[PDB]
Amino acid sequence: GEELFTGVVPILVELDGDVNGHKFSVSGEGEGDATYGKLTLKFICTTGKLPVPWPTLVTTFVQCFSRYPDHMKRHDFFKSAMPEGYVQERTISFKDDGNYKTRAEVKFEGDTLVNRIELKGIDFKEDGNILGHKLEYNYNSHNVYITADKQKNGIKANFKIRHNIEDGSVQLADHYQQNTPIGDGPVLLPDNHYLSTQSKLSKDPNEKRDHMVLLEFVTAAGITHGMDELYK
Repeated sequence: GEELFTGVVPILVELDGDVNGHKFSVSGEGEGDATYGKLTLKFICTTGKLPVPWPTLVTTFVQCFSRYPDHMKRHDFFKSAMPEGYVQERTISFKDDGNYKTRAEVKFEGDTLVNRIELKGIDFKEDGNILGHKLEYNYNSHNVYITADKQKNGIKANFKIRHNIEDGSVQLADHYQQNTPIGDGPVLLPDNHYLSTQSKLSKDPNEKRDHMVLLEFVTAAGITHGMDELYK
């Protein structure tokens, strides 16, 4: 399970979306190195111009690449579900605007880790920050808290992403997330903890299609009192 992530793993991301009548598709490719919690991914809109801002799709576009420190090995649900994979479902509610409903399956196809996503967008304002592309092209860091879900054999998370807006304000995107294994093999159900994420957005100067370059680092954290005792 975890042994599938000891080296660099090629990643493929595929999303099909429909946001207020606008149908679109995105393909992403890169690689993950879970030993450093490092993701390098480049996304291309294969249907033309993206109808929503790129930053709003960052969370939707593979937490199995998070760095789980050795003392937290027993809490890494995402890798324990591999190679069969897990389903990741989200609702993302944008304050004073519409919402996304996403469903993804993340699993290995051979050596490639594949994230296949369906996105539906509803009730957006045609003049709002999303459909109006009024978000800044950047991304803040966040701590995502993970909890187990015994009765559904998986985990859940909820967190509020802060998106910077052109006019100086901040647009909150409230995420509710649920992950469940695809396989029937047992998986690690974690103790409460969090994932510390940082993301940098950039552009490829040679890319003519609408696109996003993403560099991301994720580390699991929060289980500390045991280690701290060693240094008293």
